[PDB]
Amino acid sequence: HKSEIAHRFNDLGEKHFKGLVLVAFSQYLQQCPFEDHVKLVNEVTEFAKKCAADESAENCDKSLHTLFGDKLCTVATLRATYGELADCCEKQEPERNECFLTHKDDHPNLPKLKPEPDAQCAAFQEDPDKFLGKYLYEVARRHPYFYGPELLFHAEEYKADFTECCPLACLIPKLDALKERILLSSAKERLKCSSFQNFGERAVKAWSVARLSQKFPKADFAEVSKIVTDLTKVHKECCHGDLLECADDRADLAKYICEHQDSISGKLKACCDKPLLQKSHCIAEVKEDDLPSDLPALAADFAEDKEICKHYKDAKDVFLGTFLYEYSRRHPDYSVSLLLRIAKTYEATLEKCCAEADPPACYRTVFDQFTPLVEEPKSLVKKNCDLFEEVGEYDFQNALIVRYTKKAPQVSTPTLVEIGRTLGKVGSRCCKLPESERLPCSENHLALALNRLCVLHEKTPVSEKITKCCTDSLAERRPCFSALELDEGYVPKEFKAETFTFHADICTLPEDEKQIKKQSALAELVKHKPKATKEQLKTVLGNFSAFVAKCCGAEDKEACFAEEGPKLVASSQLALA
Ligand SMILES: [Zn+2]
Ligand SMILES: [Zn+2]
Ligand SMILES: [Zn+2]
Ligand SMILES: [Zn+2]
Ligand SMILES: [Zn+2]
Ligand SMILES: [Zn+2]
Ligand SMILES: [Zn+2]
Ligand SMILES: [Zn+2]
Ligand SMILES: [Zn+2]
Ligand SMILES: [Zn+2]
Ligand SMILES: [Zn+2]
Repeated sequence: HKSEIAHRFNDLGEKHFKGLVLVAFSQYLQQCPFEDHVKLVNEVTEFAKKCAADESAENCDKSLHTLFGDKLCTVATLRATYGELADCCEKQEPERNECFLTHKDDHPNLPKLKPEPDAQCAAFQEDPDKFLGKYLYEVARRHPYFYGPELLFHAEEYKADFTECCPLACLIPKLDALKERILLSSAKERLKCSSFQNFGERAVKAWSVARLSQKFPKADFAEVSKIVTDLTKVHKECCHGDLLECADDRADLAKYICEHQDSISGKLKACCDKPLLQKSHCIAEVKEDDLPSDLPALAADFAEDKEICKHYKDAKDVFLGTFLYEYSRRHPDYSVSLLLRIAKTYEATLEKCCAEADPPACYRTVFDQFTPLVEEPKSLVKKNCDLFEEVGEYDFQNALIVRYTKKAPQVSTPTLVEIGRTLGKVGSRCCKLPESERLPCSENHLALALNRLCVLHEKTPVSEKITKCCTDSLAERRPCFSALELDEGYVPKEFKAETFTFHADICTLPEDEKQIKKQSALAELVKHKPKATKEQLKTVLGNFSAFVAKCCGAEDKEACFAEEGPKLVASSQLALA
């Protein structure tokens, strides 16, 4: 390609090209106002058009990283607003880009995007482009690793919502639903980027082999391998800020899947007769195909063949990749990480056994090594769903907050509350599902919440136990966290009465925000009395809840808090001994 920018502009079209460039700049530079970005986008886009007209024109042959980085490095008030990035701007490519990537903020702490129906409907109708641009901008800076094409898809849902409703109780629940999809989608992609960063491309491929084999059990190993190879490149590119290349390659992949859908899956038909953005999205979210009737017996190949040790030495990556493909397509009832743990156990067995005198007798029972690995997460999910269904989301979240605060009492209270609340919503999502889909739902979603915690820990490390669980092994991460008990080396956080002291401000809050305040106090209760049982803590929190409900129902709210509060604060400590 004579001009890469021209090529991507021609492939993607202007609207998508501008959208993706806006996303990319909003993620690299998270604090800049919407005007600093829009101007940069418009200027970049004008240059692309010029280059599309004449690819020999000066600067058109430069790399995307060079052009985009140079643009970012012109931004007004760079050192004051983006101290670390200004340092990156002294470098050449690709060092500069790598510097930009190293400095993306996963916890930027900006205001919650609260919907104002009247104000936004008014801004939408006067200038939709600006309004929809703003949505891309607001979400991108909040979620710096958000999948670029996915955000454009979600912007179009945002548009349909405002197009439908504006001509305001229509609008609020539509945006609530969309926000949950943004949260989930953001968490899924961040896991992919986190996997590249912390474990590498092999780990992302193995994860993808397992997942895609589950989704497309009809497809042969060549087809799955093909799709995994291409999908891994798409994510590598999107995770490293190469959003034009990422979008273009995602579009080509969707086309290939759809051209070969009879070979791949019967569920793709609904997806494949749609527009480019919608198509790629439906495929990424597609449900698992029905099991084929001709799935092969695996014992003969992987347990009983006499030349297995030779296979493992001569064509290791293919023998193991094939096993993972075969075992995964057969087990849609397993979580992805379980499948990965199974694959690692299979590999370790063929190392151990082949170094013995008589290997066949050794590796013959290899499938029986999987049994305890399957039973552990099955029991965990049964136990957590039993609790959820008994006590409901709020108390379930509370139990998880206690559980995780005991494991990592050095973690910040907002982080512990966030993660406990997220973990508890997994119950609501997964426990009601058909019984065979609970395990994959529960563990896969758990992987997302644990990765969020790990990502926050990269920025703000407080705990060696957390470091170990986050960095030792991607497949073993959930069981590593599950095996943590009360950190015995923790010295209890000192008592501050005011931490547990409530005031009449709580009464005006929305329900979820009242809960967060009480849940924060719950975390703090555990930090000061780490040996207190979950049953002690539930009772103490019950008493706090009753006290809040009483004084919020009072004629004089603050006199109630001022009278009743200090007694409850002192007595509650005696209950936690
Ligand atoms: Zn090229
Ligand atoms: Zn597009
Ligand atoms: Zn500026
Ligand atoms: Zn968000
Ligand atoms: Zn989505
Ligand atoms: Zn993807
Ligand atoms: Zn790149
Ligand atoms: Zn053989
Ligand atoms: Zn799910
Ligand atoms: Zn207060
Ligand atoms: Zn409440």
